[PDB]
Amino acid sequence: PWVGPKKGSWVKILRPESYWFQQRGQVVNVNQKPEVKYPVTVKFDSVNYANVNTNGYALWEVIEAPAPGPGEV
Amino acid sequence: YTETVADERLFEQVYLQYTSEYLKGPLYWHPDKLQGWLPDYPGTPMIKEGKYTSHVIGNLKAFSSNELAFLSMLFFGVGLYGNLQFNFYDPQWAKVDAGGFFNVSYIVESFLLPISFFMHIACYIQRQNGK
Amino acid sequence: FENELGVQAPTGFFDPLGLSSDGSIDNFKRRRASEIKHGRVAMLATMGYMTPEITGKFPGYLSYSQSIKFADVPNGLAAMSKVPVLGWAQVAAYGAVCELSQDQSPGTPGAAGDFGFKVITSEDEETLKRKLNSELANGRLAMMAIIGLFFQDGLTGGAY
Amino acid sequence: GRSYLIRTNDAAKEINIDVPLAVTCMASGFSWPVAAWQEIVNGEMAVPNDQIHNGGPWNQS
Amino acid sequence: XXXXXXXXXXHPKHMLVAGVRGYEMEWQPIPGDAVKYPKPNSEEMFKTMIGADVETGGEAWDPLGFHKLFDRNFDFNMLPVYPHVQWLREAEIKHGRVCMLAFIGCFAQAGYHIGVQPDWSKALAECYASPTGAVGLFQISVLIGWIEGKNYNGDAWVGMSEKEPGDLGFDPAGFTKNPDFDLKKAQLQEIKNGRLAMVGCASIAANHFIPGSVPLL
Ligand SMILES: CC(=O)O[C@H]1CC(C)(C)C(=C=C/C(C)=C/C=C/C=C/C=C(C)/C=C2C=C(/C=C/[C@@]34O[C@]3(C)C[C@@H](O)CC4(C)C)C(=O)O/2)[C@](C)(O)C1
Repeated sequence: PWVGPKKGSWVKILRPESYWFQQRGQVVNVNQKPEVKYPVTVKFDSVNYANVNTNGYALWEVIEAPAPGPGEV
Repeated sequence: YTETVADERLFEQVYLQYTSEYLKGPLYWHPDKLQGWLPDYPGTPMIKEGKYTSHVIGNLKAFSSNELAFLSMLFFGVGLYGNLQFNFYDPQWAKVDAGGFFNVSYIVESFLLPISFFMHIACYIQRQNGK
Repeated sequence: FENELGVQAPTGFFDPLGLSSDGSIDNFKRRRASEIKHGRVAMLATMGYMTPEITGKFPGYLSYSQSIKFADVPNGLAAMSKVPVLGWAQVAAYGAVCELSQDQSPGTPGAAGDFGFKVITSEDEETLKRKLNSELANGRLAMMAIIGLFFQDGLTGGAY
Repeated sequence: GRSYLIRTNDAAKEINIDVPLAVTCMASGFSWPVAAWQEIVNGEMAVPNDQIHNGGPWNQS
Repeated sequence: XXXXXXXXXXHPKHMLVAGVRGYEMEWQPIPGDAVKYPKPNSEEMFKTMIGADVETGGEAWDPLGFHKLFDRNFDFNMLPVYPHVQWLREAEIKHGRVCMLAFIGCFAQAGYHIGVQPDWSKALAECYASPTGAVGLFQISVLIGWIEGKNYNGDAWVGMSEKEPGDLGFDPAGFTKNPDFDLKKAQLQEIKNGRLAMVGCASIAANHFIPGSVPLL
C-alpha cells in the first residue's frame, strides 16, 4: 500500500522555515520505510540560497496541491 | 513493536491535546493566568460567545436596552444642541472676550455628545444580550 | 373582529370601509394600540385647550433666556410657532421616556392601572369591560373634538 | 514585462530573450488600462497569500 | 492503492485564513459592521439579482466588474474591503429613492415655497445657517437617523443580510401586496426610475457647477 503523495504529483510545502513554504514542487520519490521521519522528496524550479532545488519533507508537510500554472509559484 | 516516527508524532498530538486542555483549568497556576493577565477577571467576563457580555458596560450592565436608547438619544440631542449653540449659533466668544462669562449650560451640555456615542454603543451591547 | 372592546351602543362593528375584514389579528392589535394612544393623547389635548384658555396660565416664564412668559404664549395653534423650539423637542423627550417606561405587557395597551402612573386592575370583569369601553368612547370623542378645536382655531382667529 | 514573464515561465527565456515574443508583448501592452482592470476584477492578477511565501516564521515552539 | 494518512500525520493546510478563527478561538465581537464569516458569492448572486434590462444587453450589466470585487477580497488581502452585491443593491435602491425625491424637490423649490428662500444648490447651507422657525432640519435629520438606525442593512456588506435589499417593509397602501403581481417587474420599474433620477440629479449637480455642461439648466 503506497503511502504519501504519488510520484510526480505537485505538493504544497507546509514547512514554515522552508525556503519554499507555501510553494509547490514535484514529488521525486517517497520513502516507504515507516522508520523514516522525512520520507517525501520534493524538487523545485526555484533554488534556495544554497543553490539546492530539492529537499526531503515529512509526511505532514505536503498537501498535494494542483499544478502551478502560468506565472505562479 | 518499534516506535516509528508516526507513533512519536501521535504521542506529540495526544500530549498536546491533553495538556492544552489541562493548563486552562484551575491546576496549572502560571503567571500569565493572573488577574490583569490573559484570563478575564473572576466575576466580570467580558467576551463570551463572540459577543460583548453585559459586564463590558460596567455599572450600566443593569440598565435596560430601552433606557440606554432613551439616554443615548437624549444625550445626543442635548450635546449637539450645546455644541451648535456654542460654536455657530449664539457664539460665546465675543461675550466672554468683553469680560463676560460662558453660558455654563452650553459647556455642560456639549460634553454629552461623546457620552451619547458611548451610550448608544452600550444600548446596542445590551440589546444583543437580550437585557 | 367584533366582541372586541369598542362596540357598545350607537353602532356595532362600525367599519363602513372595512379595513378590518381581512381579519389579520396582528394588524388589529396595532390599530387598537394606535386608536387608544391617539385618544389618550387627544383627551389630554382637549384638556390642553380648555384650561389655558379660561385660567391657569402658569405664573413664571417657561423661557427665561427669551424672556417669554406662559401668559405671553397664545393658546391653541399659534403656540407651536411661539413656544420656544427647545420646549417642543423636550416634550418629545418626556413622551419618549414614557414611551419606554410604559412597557406593554400583553397584546393591547396595558400595565398602568385605571390611569395610575403600581396600581392593579379593575378585577370585576363587568367593570373591566365597562371602563375599557368608556376609555375608547371618550378617546374617540376627544379625537373628533381636538381636530374640531384645531378647525375652530383656524376659522375664528384665537382658539375660541 | 509582466505579460512576457507570464508567457515565458522559464529562466532560460530571461537571459536569452525570445525577441519575437518580447516585441509581441511590447506592442500588446497598449491596452493595459483595460486588460489589467479586467484581470483585477476577474481574479487573474492577484494571488491568494496562501500560494506565495509569506515570509520568515515568527513562531512555532 | 494509496494508504490513508492517519489524523496523527495529517496536514493543517491553509483553510484557516485571517478572516476566520484559527485553530480554536472566537473572533472579536464587533458591533454593527462586517460580522460573521464571509463566503464568496457576490458574482453568483449578482447573476440572479434583478435590474438587468434590454437598454444595455439584457444580462447582468456590469462592466468594470464592480460586483466581483467582493469575491476578489479573498484573493487580495483575504479581507472584505469591497462590499458584497447585497450592499451594492442597498446603495442602489437608497440612491434611487433619494434621487426620485430630490429631483422633484429641485423642480418644486423652483416654483414653490413655504413660510427660507435661497436657490436650490444653497438651500440646505442657508437652512443650516439661519434657524428662526427651522426646526424642520432637526425633524428631518431625526427621521433620517431613526429610519436608517432601525433599517440599517444588517450584515449586507458580506452578503448575509436576512432582509431583502431595499425591503424596508414600507408598503402602506397595499400597492403590490399581491402574491407576485410580477413583483420582479415592479422592482425593476423602481430600479429603472431610481437610476434615471440618479442620472438627472448628477446632471443638475454637474451643470450648476460646470456652466454649459448639460444642455439646459
Ligand atoms: C389600505 C389602507 O387604507 O392603508 C392605510 C390605512 C391606515 C393604517 C388607516 C393609514 C392611515 C392613516 C392616515 C392616512 C392618516 C391621516 C392623517 C390626516 C391628517 C389630518 C390633518 C393634517 C389635519 C388638518 C387640519 C387642518 C386645518 C386647517 C386650517 O387651519 C388652517 C390651516 C387655516 C384655517 O383658516 C382653515 C383650516 C381648514 C381650519 C389642516 O390643514 O390639516 C395608512 C398608513 O395610510 C395606510
